[PDB]
Formats: sequence, structure tokens, C-alpha cells
Amino acid sequence: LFKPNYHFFPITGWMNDPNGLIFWKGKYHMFYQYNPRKPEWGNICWGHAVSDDLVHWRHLPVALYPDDETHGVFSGSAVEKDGKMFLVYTYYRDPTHNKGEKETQCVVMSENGLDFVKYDGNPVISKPPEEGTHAFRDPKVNRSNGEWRMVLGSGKDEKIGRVLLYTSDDLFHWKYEGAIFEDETTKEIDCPDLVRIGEKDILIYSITSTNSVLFSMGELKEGKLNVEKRGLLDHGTDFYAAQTFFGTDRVVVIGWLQSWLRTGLYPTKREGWNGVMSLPRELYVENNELKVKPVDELLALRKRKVFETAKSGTFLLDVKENSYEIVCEFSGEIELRMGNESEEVVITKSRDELIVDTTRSGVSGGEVRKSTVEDEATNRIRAFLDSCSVEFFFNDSIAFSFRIHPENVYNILSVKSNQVKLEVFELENIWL
Ligand SMILES: OC[C@H]1O[C@H](OC[C@H]2O[C@H](O[C@]3(CO)O[C@H](CO)[C@@H](O)[C@@H]3O)[C@H](O)[C@@H](O)[C@@H]2O)[C@H](O)[C@@H](O)[C@H]1O
Repeated sequence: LFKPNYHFFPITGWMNDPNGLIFWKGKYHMFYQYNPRKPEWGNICWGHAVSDDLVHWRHLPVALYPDDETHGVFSGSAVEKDGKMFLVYTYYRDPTHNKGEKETQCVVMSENGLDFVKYDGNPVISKPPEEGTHAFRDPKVNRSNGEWRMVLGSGKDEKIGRVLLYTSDDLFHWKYEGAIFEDETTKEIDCPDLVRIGEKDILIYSITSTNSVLFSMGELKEGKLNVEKRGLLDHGTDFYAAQTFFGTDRVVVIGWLQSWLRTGLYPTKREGWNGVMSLPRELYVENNELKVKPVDELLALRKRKVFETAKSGTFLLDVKENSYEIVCEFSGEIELRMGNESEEVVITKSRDELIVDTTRSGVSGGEVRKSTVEDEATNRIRAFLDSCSVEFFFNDSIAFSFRIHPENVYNILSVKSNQVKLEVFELENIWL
């Protein structure tokens, strides 16, 4: 029932954060937090997959293992140096009765993308820079002004979450440059990512207590991110631990398509697996605003046009599974429902608000989420339905991602608006 047709998910066991995202030697590499042993978190390794086109994933052998039963290979990033692939990651030691957990930052190298060797000088960063630092992890490394820069997530005095910055000329010797950013609404920050998009420094980061990916855009000046604008990267319930790819022109982000808060509510563990990755999105700046849209490569998934209409109504779709894309252009207000006789997801544009309701979606129920949006002459929704998810994209500007678990095919579509142009495309199964 719930195995995705065109999203990445593990062949068995548990998966969370996307790691080591890199375009290397002509192919997109994606690693991930992985426990093959069972559909729950534990004994974490880095799984590995590859695609030519950000869509057609193929599983590779597990890339990184912990050395023993009391450690984990926590999240991190990937870069290219001297033609070789380097992975930079947090190595985690379990707490014991006398000791708290210990986190260090380490480096691994690969000349072929298949075999990975450990740097002899590990750990590359052996301890936190200040006292009272906890959750010291998730190194995201990029190039800036002739130098390597690393951002790390952290928490200070069990009170305020901060992003720490280190620099390096060679990827092995790092210098602490202070806390560039803090968010007082959380005790810790996960999975930071500092990118540059058109004259602007953008800090992407995750907060575990609301399970949200936020951003702060502005200018790094004198060791501090001067924030001009703030927001969410995604407005739904299931988008977490976002990371962007190294080595591409566009900024391309993938997130974990799941929530820590709602993990115990989901049914895939019965099938022997847990965890799904989001579709990739391009992040870009237009009119001094950060915008999110689906990557262009997703168009290749479109097989045959199952349905189309230029008027409102309720329609039976000729689809045999939950694997399709709704493309909908409209003016004014809209109500779009997708579902069957027992289940539905509803998205409504009511005045200056976009609202999504997955409470009736399937066997994990759901929630209601909303965002205020700018009016346009013509609006556009793209909705990607797969076996256990729906991702909505609006005006190439914002995204809402939700995990849903329908017991049956969503073969009924209802639209109510003026000036509607709606199409449905079957989406290809990438596996078989
Ligand atoms: O306090 C120990 C903690 O261990 C487990 O969770 C670890 C960690 O997982 C999450 O952080 C990320 C982001 O999703 O996931 C990887 C680990 O796989 C981290 O590198 C990265 O920061 C959560 O978001 C954190 O709050 C959490 O500490 C276990 O699952 C917890 O119950 C707890 O025992």
C-alpha cells in the first residue's frame, strides 16, 4: 500500500535526515541517516543512493558505519576538493550512567563514490567552543571567499538554540568564528545550512519542538547574521532537517518528509520500514523574497494525462494508484478536494489565506495548516500525490508538505473556482 512510487525511501528499516547532498562526477549523490536493523531510530549509519537527474534514484551499498554498538554516524554534508568527494559529519557516542553524550566532527574521503576511507586525524573538531554547549552537531560545509565555512547546530545553557561558524583552508584544521545566529523560541537548532543566493546570505535551519524548517535572510557582517527577512521553508506538518546540494548552480533542497512529533502515529513500520524524502525544491530570490518551487527535473515523471478540465465540478479519475500530479491554474478563491468515498485532503484559497486540511486523509488522520499569501491575477497550485504523502506548491513561492496514509486510491477530484484550468498526470514509478 504505502511504498512510494517516485519518492526515495529505504529498502528496509528506518531513515531520517538527508546527508551529504552533492553533485559529483555528473551524478546527484544523496546519503541519509539509516538503521537497516528495524523501522525505529538507532545504531545510525549513512545509507547511500544516486541519480542522474534528481529523480531516478538507485540504491548503493551503505557508505558509513559506526565503529561499534555504542556510537552513531549523525548528520552532515559533502564537498568536492581536488576531484575527490569528502563527507563531513558528527560522530556520536551514547551516554552512559556517568557520562553525557559526546559529539565530535569528522571527515571521510572517496575517490570513486563507492568506497569511503576515514581521515587519520579524526576528529577534525574534538569539542565545543564554549561551555554549556549541547546538541553540537550537523556540520554543513561550503565555499566562501577563498575558504571553507562550516555551520553547526547547537544549544546554549539549555535555553537558546544557536548556529556556530568555523572556517578552514584545508577541511582538516578549523577556527571558531562565534555564534552567527540565535533563535530564542527553541532550546536547540538542528541541521543548519548557510547559502548565498543573489547578494544575500540565507541561513536555513530546523527546530525540533515544532518540527519546522525556518530561514533567516540578510547579510553576514562582523560575525553576525543581520536579518532582513524571516520565514518558513515549508508550511506543512512533515518537512524537517532540510539540506542543500553542494556543487550545483541552483540551490536545491531536500528534506525529510516526516515529523518526529507524529512518527508514532504512522503505519509504515508494519511493512518493515519508516521514512521518506521530500521531492527536491529549487530555492531562489525574486523581488527581495525567498521563494520555493519544484525542481525542473520532476517534469520527466509525467507519463500520460489522465484528466483535464476548464470548469468546476466533481470528477472520477482514471487512475489505478496514488501516484499523480494535479496542475491547477485559477483566479480568485478556490476549493480543491482530492480523495475517495471515505477519505479526502482539501486545499482552499479563502481571500488572502491558503489552507490545507488532511484530518480526513487516511489511517494516520492529519491536521489543518495555513499561510497568508499575496494575491496574483492568476494563481497556480501543483499537488504531488504519492502512496503516503502530498506536497502542495503555490505560485512558485511556497510549499506545504504532509504525510498521509490513504487506505484506497484518491480517484475523486472536486474543484470549485472561476477561470479554472486543471490537469492530472500519472507519475512514473521510478523503481520498476
Ligand atoms: O538525546 C538523545 C536522542 O537521541 C535520538 O535522537 C537524536 C536527535 O535526532 C534528531 O536530530 C537530527 C535531526 O532530525 O537527526 C540526526 C540523528 O539522526 C541528528 O544528527 C540531527 O540533529 C532530533 O531532531 C534531535 O532532537 C535528537 O537529539 C533519539 O531519537 C531521542 O529520543 C533521544 O534519545
